[PDB]
Formats: sequence, C-alpha cells, structure tokens
Amino acid sequence: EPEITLIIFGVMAGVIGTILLISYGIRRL
Amino acid sequence: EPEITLIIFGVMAGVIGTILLISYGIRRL
Repeated sequence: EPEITLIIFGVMAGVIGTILLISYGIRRL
Repeated sequence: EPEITLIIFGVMAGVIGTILLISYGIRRL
C-alpha cells in the first residue's frame, strides 16, 4: 500500500504550513 | 486505522521537528 506517499505529503504539508504560518506573522513585525 | 496513521505521525514529526529546530536556534541565536 501507498505509505511513503502519505508520509511525504504529510510531513510536507505540516512543515511547510508551520514555517509559512510563522514566517507570515513575522513578515508583519 | 491505516493512512490516517501515517498522516498524523507524518505531519506531527514535521511540524514538531520544524518548530523545535527553529525555536531551538532562536533560543540561543
């Protein structure tokens, strides 16, 4: 079954979403 | 509960690892 796929899209969505959200609030101040 | 397991552990490992790494470096420049 597709495992590596879920792991990749998962960690990617989280890591990216995290850095983005944080880096976003910092762009304002 | 397949799939959801990889997604949870995945995003969790990434999000946590990301915030940790960053929060770590910023904790002491």
